[PDB]
Amino acid sequence: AYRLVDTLQ
Amino acid sequence: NNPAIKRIGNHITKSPEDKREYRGLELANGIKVLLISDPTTDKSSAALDVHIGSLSDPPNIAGLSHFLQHMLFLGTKKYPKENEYSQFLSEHAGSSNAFTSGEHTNYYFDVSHEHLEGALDRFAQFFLSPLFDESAKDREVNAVDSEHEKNVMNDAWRLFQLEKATGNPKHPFSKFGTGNKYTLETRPNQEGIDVRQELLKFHSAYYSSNLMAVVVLGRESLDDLTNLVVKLFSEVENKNVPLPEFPEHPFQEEHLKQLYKIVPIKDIRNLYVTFPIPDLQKYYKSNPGHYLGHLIGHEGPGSLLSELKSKGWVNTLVGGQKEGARGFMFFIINVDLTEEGLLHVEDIILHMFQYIQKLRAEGPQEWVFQELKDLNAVAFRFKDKERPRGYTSKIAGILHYYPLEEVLTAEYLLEEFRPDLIEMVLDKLRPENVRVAIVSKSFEGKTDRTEEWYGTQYKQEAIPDEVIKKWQNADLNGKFKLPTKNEFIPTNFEILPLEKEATPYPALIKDTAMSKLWFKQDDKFFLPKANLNFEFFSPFAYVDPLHSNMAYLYLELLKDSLNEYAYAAELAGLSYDLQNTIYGMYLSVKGYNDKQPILLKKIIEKMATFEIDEKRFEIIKEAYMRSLNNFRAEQPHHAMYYLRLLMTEVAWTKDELKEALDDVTLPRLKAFIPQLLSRLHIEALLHGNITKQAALGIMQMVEDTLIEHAHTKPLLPSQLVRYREVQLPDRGWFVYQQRNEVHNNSGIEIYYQTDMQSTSENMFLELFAQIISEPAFNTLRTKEQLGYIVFSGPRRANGIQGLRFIIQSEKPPHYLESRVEAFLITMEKSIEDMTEEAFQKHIQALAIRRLDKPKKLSAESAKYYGEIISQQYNFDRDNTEVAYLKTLTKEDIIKFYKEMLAVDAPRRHKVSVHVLAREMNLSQAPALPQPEVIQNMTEFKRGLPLFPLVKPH
Ligand SMILES: [Zn+2]
Repeated sequence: AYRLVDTLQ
Repeated sequence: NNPAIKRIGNHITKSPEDKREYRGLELANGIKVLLISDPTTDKSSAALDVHIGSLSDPPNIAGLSHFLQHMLFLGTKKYPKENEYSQFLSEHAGSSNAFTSGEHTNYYFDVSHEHLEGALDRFAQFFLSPLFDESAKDREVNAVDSEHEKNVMNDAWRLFQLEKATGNPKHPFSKFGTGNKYTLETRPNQEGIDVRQELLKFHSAYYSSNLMAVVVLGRESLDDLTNLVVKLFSEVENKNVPLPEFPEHPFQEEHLKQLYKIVPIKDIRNLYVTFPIPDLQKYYKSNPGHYLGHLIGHEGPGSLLSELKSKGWVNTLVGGQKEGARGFMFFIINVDLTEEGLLHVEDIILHMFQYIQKLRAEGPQEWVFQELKDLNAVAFRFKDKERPRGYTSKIAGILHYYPLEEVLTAEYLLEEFRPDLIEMVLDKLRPENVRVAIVSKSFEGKTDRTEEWYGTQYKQEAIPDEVIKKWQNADLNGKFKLPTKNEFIPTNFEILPLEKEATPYPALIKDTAMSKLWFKQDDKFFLPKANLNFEFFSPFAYVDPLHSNMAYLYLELLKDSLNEYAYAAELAGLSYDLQNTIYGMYLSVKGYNDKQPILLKKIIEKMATFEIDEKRFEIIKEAYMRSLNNFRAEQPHHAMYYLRLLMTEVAWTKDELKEALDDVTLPRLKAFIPQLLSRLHIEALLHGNITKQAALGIMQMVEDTLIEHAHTKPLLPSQLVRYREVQLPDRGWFVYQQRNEVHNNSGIEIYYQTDMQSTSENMFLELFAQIISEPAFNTLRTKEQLGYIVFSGPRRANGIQGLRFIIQSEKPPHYLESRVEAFLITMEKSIEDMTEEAFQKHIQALAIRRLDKPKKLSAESAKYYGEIISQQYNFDRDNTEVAYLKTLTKEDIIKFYKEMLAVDAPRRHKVSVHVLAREMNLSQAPALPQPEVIQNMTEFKRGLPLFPLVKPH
């Protein structure tokens, strides 16, 4: 096949 | 002119299918803006992306920009109430979230279309005068800590941080972005830091208008939206902050030709190969890295993956470019490993370099670029209309990268063939700048390093000069060939005229022993696509744990067998999903209607004539075993899984499936398949750009292919069994307790069972949940800080329903219980005290939520699909249920709570799942009864009645 962030409030 | 506006952009290039209208502009203060007018939209939306993130954290306060992201929701000068923002959204059918990455902090909401200005006014204050209230700060630090806690034992997050820890430690790339209690409170306190002042300073320094991009979508005209955004966002200060840039790659010479041996949490087996590269972002019109990703990551005949799979070394592969930040990027080739592949890592990588050498030998291929371009242009023209909230959030990010006029097209349309760039990137993919990482339990006890933020156990070694040289000498392997022309590329995009007998809902157009066909020709979206959904009913897919195992393995081996062929279809926008269920099998084919009958035919044909390769069977069996074992490393909120097991008539546990798996032999599987296919019932939804006669044709082609090759006959109507939910006794409380062996947090699910689904019961439960939704979050998380994960809502299963709470926490479940109960009493009183108009706002908010129109085909298909698989077939549910909802009073909801939900309720039906951690002005909690502790799930189920099944509409 071709081709991590913190949320929230 | 207008002094508040620096410039209005030219025409924003859009798809001719896109009826939304667009205006780009730049404000005098430097904010880039996109306005989107959609007079049909039920929900309006806005997002703002600040081009600053965790890479800009002070070296001494890790997580600060992320903590700031949480804190902005907790009150501003204009709107000081801690939950003013979230309460306003909830009462007006809205929702919000935000995220922090290395270089961006992105904030978004949606809301009922008539309340855009009110939501946007509150939102704008985030970027003007947040309070960073001292009490808010001390509470909310726990949400961030709990957020990190859940990531700690997650293999993906551990690898993410490990990559950072093994580059140049002086590079901002090495920073820990999440933050926690230690970095955000404890250490700052030890070092005399006033965190509130640090938040105020960071906001002041970096939240500059020149680094911001805003997108607003509403029903208003482009002129009205323009005045709105000028009104609200003109006052953001420009502090002329330079955009951070990172031209020096975090991986320098000494970080290259390195091998890392890593112990995972789950029993997984992977190989990560990475090469440092320049930032290719500026080359978006040619996209050299996507071209190489397409080729290296290909899964068709002649591919890298094909040969590695044939050798029995790897099952899956991902290749291509990966973002870093302004100034650096990575090119990756990652594979999972079979047991044999773990012993042949050196050979796997040689094959990677042989494939790369083949690319170098053939040179750049304009015809490959042309396909890529053609596919991107088709995808752009016929893109599904997006939900406003995700759309505004996405555009706000990319406004920082492309001219206003190109923001919609820039990620799609390719323009320049650039063999110089393709060669340049290809020149970076050499053994002398490779980093290699193997993830395996086999390194357990053999490691000498520990990553500090997550605890990851690893070992770092130089790759031997002799290994490098061997890879440097990779020559051409005759197994590697470029892909051939993709024959699934669609060319017929004709939209068939709407038939005279067309219906607003799916019509039942075939009702036989073998099949039930629901059909709707698309009357809304007018894109050349269709969704073809099939449930195959067979009692033999779930009769016992063994047969459930075989059903699974059968379909996994089938997908594995079709992969090479199906991959071309997938690139060409034609996909399928095939899985075993508790009732048989589910097949979904979606995308461009053109070639769709061809792929479908191939799937059923392969299904019904399937012959298993023994080597693939053994590999996939071993992967499945590990997959079952690995559930042990899932998160404590496990609680959901135990409740499902507890409440459903028939359910096999992961333990029972594990046991039965050794008894799965090849002979047994080969016998199972014809038996599974011998008798079936098929229920289908065919929905999209297709006529009644094409639908009837597709259905009968599926039947005829099964009849022909598998001798399929119809199932008896009585054999079309559905499972029931366990019926809890009036005033009963049951507790099931287990331990999570991996994570050091608790998880809980509390289920207050109400009654069978019906119009009245549905809307009592949904209104109550609407009313308590924001307060539960505010109380249990924001005020009491019980954990990051705090959830409440209706639970629906097997035609029955109730109210659930899900929490993950450091606090013991028995404590969590008393806090949920204390909260429930708060809500009764709160419902008594709320005005009749506040009550009506919640009815209206629920109404808007339920009536929100699907923006795309598959969203409409899924709604009909839910009616079909639940066998309620209530296609007009929304209008009917909302009409009834508008009828409800405060007394109705109070009486409902008092009868079904209150601690002293005569019809309270409560079940709790307590998952214990590995190591195991507050409102007044009521006294609780002694629970009956469930010792055995089978015995629990035996001793209770089973509910009826819901009658079909
Ligand atoms: Zn967060």
